[PDB]
Amino acid sequence: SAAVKEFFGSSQLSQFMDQNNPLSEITHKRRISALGPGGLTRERAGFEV
Amino acid sequence: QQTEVELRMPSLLPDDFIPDVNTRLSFYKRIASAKTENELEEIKVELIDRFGLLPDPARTLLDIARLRQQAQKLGIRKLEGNEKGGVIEFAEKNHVNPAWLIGLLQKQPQHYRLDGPTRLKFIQDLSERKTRIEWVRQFMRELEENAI
Amino acid sequence: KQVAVLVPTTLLAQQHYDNFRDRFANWPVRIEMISRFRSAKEQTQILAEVAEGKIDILIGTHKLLQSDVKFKDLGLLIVDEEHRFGVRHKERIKAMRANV
Amino acid sequence: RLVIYEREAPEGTVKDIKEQEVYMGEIPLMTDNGTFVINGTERVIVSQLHRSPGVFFDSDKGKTHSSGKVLYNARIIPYRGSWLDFEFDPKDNLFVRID
Amino acid sequence: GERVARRRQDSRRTINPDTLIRNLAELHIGQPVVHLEHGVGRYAGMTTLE
Amino acid sequence: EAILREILRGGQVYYLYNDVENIQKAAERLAELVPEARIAIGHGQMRERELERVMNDFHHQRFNVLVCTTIIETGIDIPTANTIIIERADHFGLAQLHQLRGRVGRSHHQAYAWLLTPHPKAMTTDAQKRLEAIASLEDLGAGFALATHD
Amino acid sequence: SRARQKAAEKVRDVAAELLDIYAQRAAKEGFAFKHDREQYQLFCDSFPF
RNA sequence: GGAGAGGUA
DNA sequence: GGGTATTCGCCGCGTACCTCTCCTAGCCCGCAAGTATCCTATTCCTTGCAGCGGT
DNA sequence: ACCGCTGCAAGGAATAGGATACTTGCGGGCTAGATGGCGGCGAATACCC
Repeated sequence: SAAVKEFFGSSQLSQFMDQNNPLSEITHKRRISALGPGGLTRERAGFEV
Repeated sequence: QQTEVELRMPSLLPDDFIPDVNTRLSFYKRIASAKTENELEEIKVELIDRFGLLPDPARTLLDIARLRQQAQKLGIRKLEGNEKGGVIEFAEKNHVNPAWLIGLLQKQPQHYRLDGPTRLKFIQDLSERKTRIEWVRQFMRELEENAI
Repeated sequence: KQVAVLVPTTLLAQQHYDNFRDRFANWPVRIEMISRFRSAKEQTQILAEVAEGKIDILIGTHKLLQSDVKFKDLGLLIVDEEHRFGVRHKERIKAMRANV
Repeated sequence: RLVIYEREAPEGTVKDIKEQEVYMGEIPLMTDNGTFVINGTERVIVSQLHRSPGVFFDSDKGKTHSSGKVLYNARIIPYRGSWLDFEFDPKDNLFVRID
Repeated sequence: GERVARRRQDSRRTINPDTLIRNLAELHIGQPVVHLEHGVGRYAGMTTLE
Repeated sequence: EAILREILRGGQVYYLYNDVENIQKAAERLAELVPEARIAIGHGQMRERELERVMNDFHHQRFNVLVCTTIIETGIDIPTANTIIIERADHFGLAQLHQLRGRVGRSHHQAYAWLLTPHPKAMTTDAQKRLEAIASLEDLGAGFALATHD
Repeated sequence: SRARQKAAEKVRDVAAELLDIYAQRAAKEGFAFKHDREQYQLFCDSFPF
């Protein structure tokens, strides 16, 4: 329960929903983030990625 | 001198009752060295005067001392008990009425069984400390009236 | 003065029995061990001898505290490896004989 | 299903075998849409785009040792295990390292 | 002398009466069963396991 | 290697397991790991006329390795035994560990003491502090500094 | 067998018992052993060290 | 008071 | 000695504002392991007696 | 009919198993509290003369 609730509750990819449109929800559920655990950094990413 | 009346319940003077150790110890000496129920009542009144309410451990200690006081005069050398029953270990020359004892044994064979020369086993659901206490009290009271 | 040696296991009981019997092997001193390794018929013989006052060193485990081991004239106690006993075990004999 | 093997019998023999339905963890359920109600607030777990395990031939394009030379390397990246790196020395040697 | 090792087993054949039923294995499903290690349960048939 | 080093020297080995339910498997497994050794089992939960005779045989050099519980934590001498191997020494006190270490030596020989542990990320933190203290004090007379540390 | 329960509350008090044991050992005087010199020297000579 | 996420110029 | 060369470890990397969630470790108690004891069934072993056969 | 033999039976000795009490540890609950940067630069070696 700890290792599941920690991922679902407070992680870098389990993030608060934008909910001011139907469009905003349906496109926030379809992002492809290049960040998070096992991924590159927001401010140490080059010009190519 | 303690013909133990151990019932597997706490019988003592709790620390919150009497804070300092030495006064506790002095009252342990006074109680266990008292030979008359009048003196136990004097000790109880002194306890209530100097410290107020008597907790459950203190009242159990005092009634165990009273039960020992009656048992030393009667002749039970080790009256025991637990949640499931208990063992009466008599003396070499007890003062139980024999015909009355056989009458008890034949009216409740499931609650009185002689196992040895001076061991009498009783089996009772003594789930509550208080109810066990008056059960032992009434058992011993019915014993002493028929003492010979 | 009937030394009483108290050790917290039967292997210590047996080894100290052997060592004491080795050392006191030329004196009129009787040394005896009481534990569960001894039978139930010779334990009562040992207790009868000790209460009589004829065993002068009684090496034993926690059996030495069980209220039926009555010493005639106890004058010395030796608690060996005391860090395995607990306080009640360490004054269970000091209570009976006060000035040992 | 906890088995019990008995000591006296030879290696592998079942004394007893017990079984019960054990509760282990409450896992959040995705709603009818894709949303998770985690503490009363609807969150979304976003799909990630990461480096796949496998083998990766790469090079640093003349940006080391000031020689103006490219040094090709090859990583072996297992899903679970120690990585295995081959690389080229500035003297065209072939060198292996682990972790 | 040699080892006096005679403690192979104790006679557990005692207390075997009609209850044991001589292992006829004609039990029906739901018939209560005592297993002296664990207690009283309800028999629920023959199964195969790995 | 430890058991063979002790057998070739002629001494005896304590191999402390401290679990009676699996001690018969630990000894049977160690007798396959090291076939050169003669191995017996000694604990306080087997019948008296068997433990007494096993511990009597161990004095008279009738076997080298004796897979034992912590019934030998108390001060059994046996001067020829000069190598103790504690199988899983993470759950033992400082007093128990030093007492177990004290069973080897007792004579002019040089005596080793191996305290085998699990993988050090799987031990607890107090086990690490206890083991880094028992391994810190290896001197004659270190039983009082260890006591005033405990 | 109801192991979960914490039984009663100090079925016995040990402060009073230990205090009385200590105060009875420290009240009276123990045995004053008589030491023999040349009868204990033999026992010392039995020590092979 | 601090981390993580997202956003505006 | 002593100059050149390679490597390594620190320092650095935009301003202002807005919204949201999430922030706990240590100690007491009851479990386990070992050891010791008592207590009570329960089997095991040894010796003595009743019935039967040899003379 | 009298003595030797054997099966059986009783009686106590081991033996198991549970309950209780010490030491030590350790986890759970509840409450006080390691493998995706890169450039610059100066210093620390590694080395070759």
